[PDB]
Parts: sequence; structure tokens; C-alpha cells
Amino acid sequence: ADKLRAACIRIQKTIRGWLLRKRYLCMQRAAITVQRYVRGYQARCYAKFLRRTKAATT
Amino acid sequence: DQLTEEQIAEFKEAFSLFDKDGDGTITTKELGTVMRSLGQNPTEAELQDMINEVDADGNGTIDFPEFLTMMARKMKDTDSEEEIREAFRVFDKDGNGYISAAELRHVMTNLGEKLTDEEVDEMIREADIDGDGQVNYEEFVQMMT
Amino acid sequence: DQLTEEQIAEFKEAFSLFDKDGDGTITTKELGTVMRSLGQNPTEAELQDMINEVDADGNGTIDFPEFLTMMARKMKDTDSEEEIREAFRVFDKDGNGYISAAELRHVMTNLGEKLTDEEVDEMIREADIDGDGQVNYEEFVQMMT
Repeated sequence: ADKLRAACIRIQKTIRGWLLRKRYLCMQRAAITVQRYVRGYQARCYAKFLRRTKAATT
Repeated sequence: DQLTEEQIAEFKEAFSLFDKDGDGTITTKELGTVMRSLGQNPTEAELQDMINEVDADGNGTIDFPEFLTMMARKMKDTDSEEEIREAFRVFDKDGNGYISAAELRHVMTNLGEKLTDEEVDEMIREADIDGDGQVNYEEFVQMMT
Repeated sequence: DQLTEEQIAEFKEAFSLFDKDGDGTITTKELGTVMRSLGQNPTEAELQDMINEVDADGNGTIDFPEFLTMMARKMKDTDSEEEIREAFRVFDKDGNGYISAAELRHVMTNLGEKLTDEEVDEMIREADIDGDGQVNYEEFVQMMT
């Protein structure tokens, strides 16, 4: 309840926020990166499956 | 006005990350984390106010609808870059626009809503600030925006 | 620059696997699966952009000529096992090359371009979970590339 205190509090909330935001955005990018590779490899497995059964297709 | 479809999607994403079992709630304890992860900078006091205005019951949880209200509310009252800069200059003896990295750490951990040593360390790390240097807080504020 | 005879033949072969009638089209919903079978790893957003570019219907179809055109531009080659490994590391708390199977599941189905439970179960299923419910994620890095 005073100028030094308020000034400090305004700074602390901005830092606390920025840190968490930064970590969040980062976790988000990482998730998307893992997600595209997951979708990528499962699709390749599926296509392999199709290739395998096409040969058997008469 | 009110939250856009896009903003709603953004907040549900983060909210659902902390909603441990998809039941539609997050603990009142982590309301700050979620709001912060989404880019809002509330004080520990405001957090406690928001909580109070929803946790009379004492269950200690918050649902998505109220969370969206808190977000829209808090969003209306957002500090500018200059307001943050000004906060810095009260600790900026001579109006040069800098502040000892040592002084900063002292205020962060001793005044207001005292940061942890871990949080101050993290700050210095993530901001690539010289532990024994000067912080061009005008830029530091830009960096955090 | 453009697709060589070899590439065209490779792509036609891949595309044709998903062409049920031999009529020269693949459903819009399978565009991603087809690019993926050719080695690419596009995001959901990139796909939606490509689809919108040629004004296709989400419940509609895409043809070989436009497919070829998409592959000529949109096909990239920047991936590497390094980036997928760093992506997992972001969630490696102890830094010892492991992650919680349950945390991976929760993050993957809520954050970002979320996967369905089946997709994650398929992914986890192919890895060995140990006593502390953790996984050596280099197992995923290996099988995803």
C-alpha cells in the first residue's frame, strides 16, 4: 500500500505472466510438432497396410 | 463486446490443459497459471478477489463459463507498456532508462508480491540478462509484451 | 523446377492407393494421409490452408492434377529426428530422456492440434512403459522417422 510497493507489484505481475506465457507457447509448439509426426507415422503404417493388401487384391 | 470464437478456442485449449480430467474445472489454486499462460497479468490480490467471487462454496474449483467471464473481465483492464516502464523508473534513480540487475532482484524478492529465488533466477535466465549487469527495462518491457 | 517422371510415378502410385474407384480423386479428408504416405509431416493447419486454396469441400474430393500441384509447392524437407526429439524434451522434466506416459497422453489430447485417444493409445501402445509409468521417448523419435 504505497508507491514503491505498487511499482514493484506492477513489475512482478508482468514478469510472472511473461514467464508462464513463454512456457505455454513453447509447450504448444512442442505439442504440435509431436502431433504432426504422430499423424505422419501412423499414416505411413496405414499406407503400408494398403500396399500389402493391394498385392493380394485379385 | 465479448470474446470471439477464436479467443474462446484459445482459452479452452489452455483451460483444458490444466483441467486434469476433462470434468470442466481447474482448481482455484491454478487460476493464475492458466490466466498467465494465456497472456493476462493479474496480481495475486486480483486472483484472490476473483476466486472469492466464485468460491463461496469452498469447493475450490472454477468452471469454463466463469473462467471465460474472469478472462473477459480482466482483459478490459490491461496495463500499457509505458505504465510498466513507469513502474521501472521509480527504481530508476536517474532517468537513464536502466536498472541494476542486482537492484531488480532485490526488489522482486523483498517488496510487493515477493517472487521466489527460483522465479528471479528463471527471469534472468529467460531474459538473458547479465546477473551483474544493467537491464534496459524499456526493451525488457517490450520483450515481455 | 517441377516434379520429375520418377516423382510423378511415385506420387501417382501413392495417391492411387486411396482412390477407391480409380476415378482419379481422393476425399479431402484423406489429403493429409496421402501426403504423409509420401514422407511429409504437415500440420492440420497447413492442410486446411492447402484445401482452402483450391476451394475444396471438406466432405468433398481432390484430383490428381491439383494434388500434384500441391505436392510440388507444399512438399517440404526440413524435418529431422532432432526436432521431434527436442519437442519431446520440452516435456522431459528430469532431462534424463523419459516422460510420463499419462502426461504425454493428456498433453497430446488437449493442447495444440489435439489427437484422439485412439491415436495416442496407438502411439503409446508401441512403446514400453516402465514401473514409474514412464517412457524412453527415443523410442518414438526412432519410429516416427
